[PDB]
Amino acid sequence: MKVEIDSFSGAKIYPGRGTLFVRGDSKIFRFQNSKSASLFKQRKNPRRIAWTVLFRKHHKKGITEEVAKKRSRKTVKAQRPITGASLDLIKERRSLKPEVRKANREEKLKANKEKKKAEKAARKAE
Amino acid sequence: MKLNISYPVNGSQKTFEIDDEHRIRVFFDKRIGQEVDGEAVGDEFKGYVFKISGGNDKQGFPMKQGVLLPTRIKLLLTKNVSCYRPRRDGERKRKSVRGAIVGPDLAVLALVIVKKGEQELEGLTDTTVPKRLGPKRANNIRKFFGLSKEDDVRDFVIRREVTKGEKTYTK
RNA sequence: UGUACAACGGGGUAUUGUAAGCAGUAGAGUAGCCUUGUUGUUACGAUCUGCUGAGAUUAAGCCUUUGUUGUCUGAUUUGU
RNA sequence: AUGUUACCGCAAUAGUAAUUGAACUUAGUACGAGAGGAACAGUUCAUUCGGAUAAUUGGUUUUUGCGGCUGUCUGAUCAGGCAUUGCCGCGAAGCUACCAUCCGCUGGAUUAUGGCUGAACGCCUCUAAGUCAGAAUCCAUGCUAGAACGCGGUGAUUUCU
RNA sequence: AGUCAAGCGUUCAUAGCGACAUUGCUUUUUGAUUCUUCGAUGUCGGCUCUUCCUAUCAUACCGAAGCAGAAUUCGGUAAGC
RNA sequence: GAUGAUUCAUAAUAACUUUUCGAAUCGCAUGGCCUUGUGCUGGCGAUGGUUCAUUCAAAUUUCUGCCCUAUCAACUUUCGAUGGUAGGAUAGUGGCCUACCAUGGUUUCAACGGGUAACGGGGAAUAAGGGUUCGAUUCCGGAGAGGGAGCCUGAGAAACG
RNA sequence: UGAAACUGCGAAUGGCUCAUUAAAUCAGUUAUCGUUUAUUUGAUAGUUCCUUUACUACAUGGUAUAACUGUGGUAAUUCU
Repeated sequence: MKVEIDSFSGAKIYPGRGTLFVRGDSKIFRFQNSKSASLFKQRKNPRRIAWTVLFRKHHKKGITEEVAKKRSRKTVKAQRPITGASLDLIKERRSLKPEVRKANREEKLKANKEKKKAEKAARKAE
Repeated sequence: MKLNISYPVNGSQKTFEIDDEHRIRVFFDKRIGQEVDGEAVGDEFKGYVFKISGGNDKQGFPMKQGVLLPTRIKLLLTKNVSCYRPRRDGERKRKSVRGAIVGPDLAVLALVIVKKGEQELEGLTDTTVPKRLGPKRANNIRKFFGLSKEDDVRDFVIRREVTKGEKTYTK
């Protein structure tokens, strides 16, 4: 067995109890009882009918289901290596960042290097 | 059914071919983004907690988030949206999908881990895949490393050594 | 003169579809007020929303009662 | 009316009921040159008829139960009256429907007919004496009523009247 | 519905038919008659509903065939249905 | 200042804007001033960008011209037909659409309706001249993607590879 | 040097057919003082910090996301 769901009222339909209807477009409806069935043939709207589950959930009655939506308070949390970076040495270079004299000496090296570069280039142009 | 579980920090992922139908009735009537019990699916995941990322049902039509029903439906999808890539700007298209509630129609359910329990997992936590690419932007390097405003980011770059013959180079 | 019976009451089960009463910075709009608001205030106004799956009916041939109030010797006939 | 009264029974007699088809399988087998084309057993269903029943579905609705609607009357509201049960939707309970469901028995003697042994008629023959199997038949099992002049078992049998 | 059997049926009267002749049955036909009924028996059909007969259409069991099978024809007990 | 002619170009007051555009783009060569430095300047280009003009377009639009039919003589206006006013919509005028108002507009000088083996034209066949017939078909303009309807992207589609 | 992918353009041109359509298309001829116009072509943004003094990097600022890695799902799809 199964316990299906009325099209109109939205009520559990235990086996045998109730009717089934098959419209020309092959849509299969179920009705627990002739109340729901007769109303359907009258072409009523369940959102307008008061005792139906559809009205209940559209007018927000018995709303103890929902509370709120959760949110995670953090970051991706993965400072992993790039397969060519040696994560150990990566943290090592982060610690090597203070006393930044290396890049300063590289700049001082490259400054005199750029000097001699322009010098020899100007010499060749003459 | 199957559980495609993933650990995003380690970047690891593995499929698990699940049976024990009552130990998956717990998964029934659950939406996307919802969190169910590690012990209920498996004592190997006792204490663990996941987050339902998504999944494929039968006939391969994926689960879309947000539709909030279990039966399959036909939506007029568009760009910047899951389950359809447009082959032209402006091209909308009607495609069939499955929705954001879990039921017997599903075949594979995709999960992601948010907390690591007391015991250990074979294929997720003991391994870790690297970052396929390094940061191509100056400030991305600067804040990822924490250096300064002036410490010559050009030489703090990542260098990935590979050999053509015996000549090796970082490209 | 009793796990007695009955009449009311309670509970359940059902039927119907959200009672009257109050309130609303809800309401097509329309008249009048002025310190012309920023809910301005007042009069009228179907209908809507909240209390309210509320209210009503429920054995008359439904079920069940730790409740209440009562009732329980009138007539006639019968012999191997 | 059988002494009174009550309970449990017997069973004379009378009535009687179940009926037919399809499909699958047997089997494209038997049979037939081929064409075509069966049957018994088994299973699942149906036709016609009967006897009940209302869980479900449908109908019925004076539950005048709940709601709504018109006209009018009770100053207005609330709540109601009247409209030959005012009208509409729902409507339990009850009744009811091949419009719903369930159920519808097996033993003996027989006809026709085929036989067994067997003479008359030294053979032969179902028959003459005897005897076997055999039908929707007949009679019992079962079902209905129970002679109001058919019967049985058991209980209690009146007082200071 | 019988008796007889010249013939039909490829051959053969009878599997099935059966001319010419002849013997019966029934009263569901229609005549013939005028017994009862003219001081009145309500007069056709249909509807409804029961029961009876068998001269059996079907169904049960059988017999015969010019019945290989299928289909059919003749006949028996049978009016239960 | 121009115009055939403007409430034109254009300028300035007073505000509106959720605020448009006013280069965080790219390639070569790398050069000069010295206050001797990653100091300041500097070239040839590509991309994109607000406005205007231009160009390739596009859309509406003035005048004239189309086959056979009166065995089609009245057509249009319900529910836009003709105009006016106002507004919406448009990229823009405009019944294009809406509200109100006036009752107009077309017609024998062939309206309107029917048929068409009708896409139109530049042209093609045939001839002294006049002309008759054909023209789907290489070029120009239309329409369509099986019939209809709708819409996204875009400067440009009511798109059908 | 260099596939794939993001981006930017183009895919509205071309090509095919002649079903519709008889003041409609179309041909010549006017207007846009009644409008849109990518692209080309020529010109064209000293004025954008809004208690505009610490309110803020301008030798320059923030975010993915594809391609890819691997887990994959349908019988099939230029499917995801």
